[PDB]
Amino acid sequence: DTLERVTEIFKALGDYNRIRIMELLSVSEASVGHISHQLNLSQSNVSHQLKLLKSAHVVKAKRQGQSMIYSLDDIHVATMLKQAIHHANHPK
Amino acid sequence: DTLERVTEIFKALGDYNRIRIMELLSVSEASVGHISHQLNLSQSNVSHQLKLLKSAHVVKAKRQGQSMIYSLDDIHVATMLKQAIHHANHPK
Ligand SMILES: [Cl-]
Ligand SMILES: [Cl-]
Ligand SMILES: [Zn+2]
Ligand SMILES: [Zn+2]
Ligand SMILES: [Zn+2]
Ligand SMILES: [Zn+2]
Repeated sequence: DTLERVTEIFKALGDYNRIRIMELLSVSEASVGHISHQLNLSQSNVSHQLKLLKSAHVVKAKRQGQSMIYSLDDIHVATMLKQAIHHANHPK
Repeated sequence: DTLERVTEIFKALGDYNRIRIMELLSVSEASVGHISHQLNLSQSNVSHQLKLLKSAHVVKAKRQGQSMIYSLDDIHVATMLKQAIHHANHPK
């Protein structure tokens, strides 16, 4: 089950726009409106992707005022992404 | 391009058997024969998955005697996987 859950985590990340969303969130937590604005994605699209990411426990949301603010779920997720980005960058 | 490459990395990991292969390799570097034996996967299957993993630079291979020995590409990959496994395990 552990490895099946890990599989689900990686499957959730296997998408360019979701990676763009994750990366933006690694810079700062954000509302849907802000994510859409920053990434030139529609709010309906962003909401759909976040639902998917949230189901896979890679992003979380908290309520500020009456708005949901999204962030990477926790440090493990942040570390996974930062290490992956770095890995993609260095010479092979 | 960086984020497209990261996308390709995560897409490569989005599979249960490939995760099982990665996890085994995190324990110890291994030949195809050994991976197949340990995971109850066929050698032809294992070879196919490794080609895919290698193309995505998540595993590497070195020659010992006249056999190829596979390992996780490097520490970033190891860290990504270990942090993901841990994330999957802890309470949500
Ligand atoms: Cl869009
Ligand atoms: Cl098989
Ligand atoms: Zn922890
Ligand atoms: Zn690396
Ligand atoms: Zn490094
Ligand atoms: Zn975690």
